[PDB]
Amino acid sequence: MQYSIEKLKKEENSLAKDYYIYRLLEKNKISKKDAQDLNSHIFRYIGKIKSELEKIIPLKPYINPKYAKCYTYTANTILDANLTCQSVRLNSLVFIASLNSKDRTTLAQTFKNQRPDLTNLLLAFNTSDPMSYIVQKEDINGFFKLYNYSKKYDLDLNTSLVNKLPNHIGFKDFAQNIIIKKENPKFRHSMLEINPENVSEDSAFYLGVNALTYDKTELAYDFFKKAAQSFKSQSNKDNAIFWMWLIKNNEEDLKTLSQSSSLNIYSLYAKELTNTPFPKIESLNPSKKKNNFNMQDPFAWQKINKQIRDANASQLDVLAKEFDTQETLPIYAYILERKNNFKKHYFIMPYYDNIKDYNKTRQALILAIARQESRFIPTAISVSYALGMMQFMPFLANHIGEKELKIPNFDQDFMFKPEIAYYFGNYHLNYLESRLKSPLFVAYAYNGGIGFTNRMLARNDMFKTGKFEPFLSMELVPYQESRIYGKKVLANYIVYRHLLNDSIKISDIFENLIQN
Repeated sequence: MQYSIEKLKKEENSLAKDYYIYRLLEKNKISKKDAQDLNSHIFRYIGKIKSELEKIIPLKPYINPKYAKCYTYTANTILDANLTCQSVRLNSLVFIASLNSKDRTTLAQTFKNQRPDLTNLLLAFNTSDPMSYIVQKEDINGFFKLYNYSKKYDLDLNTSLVNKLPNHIGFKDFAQNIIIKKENPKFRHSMLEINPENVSEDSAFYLGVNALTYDKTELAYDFFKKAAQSFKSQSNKDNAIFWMWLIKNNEEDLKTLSQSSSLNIYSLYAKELTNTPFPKIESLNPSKKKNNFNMQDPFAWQKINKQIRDANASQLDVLAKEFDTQETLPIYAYILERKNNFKKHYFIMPYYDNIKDYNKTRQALILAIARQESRFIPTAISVSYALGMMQFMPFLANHIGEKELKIPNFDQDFMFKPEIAYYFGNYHLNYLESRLKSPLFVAYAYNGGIGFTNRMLARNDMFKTGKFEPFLSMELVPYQESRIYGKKVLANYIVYRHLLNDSIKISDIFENLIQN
């Protein structure tokens, strides 16, 4: 089922509409005339749809009309520009780097009183190490502009300076990136002297991980304790309390972790170590078979999803009743997760007939991936236009569909069919498992590609033997999305194996992650 550009313009803006516009663009079906008023019909003007539309209508914009004259100057003529223009152009460190040193000295004096931040950057670029100059002034704003300009700068930072960095909004991403990428070792070592009083939440957590890489277990405990006290989400608290336990072995930490309302790998592990029963998994079994909603219509999902997200307690009860059917089970569960304020545990098994002939271990992995990828919504579409319950990108879907399986009249929109999604998911999971074995490693590869997973596993500091392994390595996966994805899919997999009466102990999974 195609949609022409006319039909699409009559639909509301969404990721579904973006997807169908992108399909027209890749097939060269959008003329220069169709493309004129098209920016206002795109929900997320980023990535592939933007670069494709810009081959048709290339946009020169956007400079602010107030500062238009300021962008006519260059490095050779900046001293002819008025003071407002000079200051605007000095926002760019590349521009500052391009200036000659006589003109940097001149501008530095011009700006000493009213903007000493500019003065420090100007004079810093007259040296062979701008980072060293900015560090000596303890100019915190300048430090972050330099780091964003270039990641190669690396230098030891003293106690006074590192303790000022956390007050800047850049700090969290700065600390995480250098820690998980294992870059800027002098910055990393310096961050051992940040007082836990001065950090919180994610920044405290990563400063704890950093302390562990230098075997500073006492500093690590203090950071993780601060993370546990300050974290918003119960899931992140648990992650931090686990580390508190692993380092200092206090049984009250483990007990607290075993009694957590969040179902995650850390609370599940704590329950297993204390002989606490497996948590209660809700049971959704609607008597009503079907209703008038079309689960194969991606536009209807975008519409109903926005209703659900932007609704009061009263409207969620009406929606709950309407979608309490077998045909709409994934929507029901979606509504109930928001109706109960994320307190209860929903692990549905929809369109089960398509997977009941696989072994129960494979069933659980399929279900665990699907739960995380789409919450079982058949027409789910990601921002990169991954499609259906198992979130296949068009390239992979066409390779499997057209070349490998030779399906007649295959179109990528077949990924919206549960039968096809599960089938292809099984096929692709088969390929990943034969090479990787652990369901955790499969999950990393399913999300980030087998390329990066093999690169990570080929390193001699990842998933090898050690005091805190494999738990330390799970915190050092070099992409945030993949670190998180793996933890969640692993918990899902444990739960689904339990519901299917093929339980496995999570301690066995953790033992199999250590490469021998």
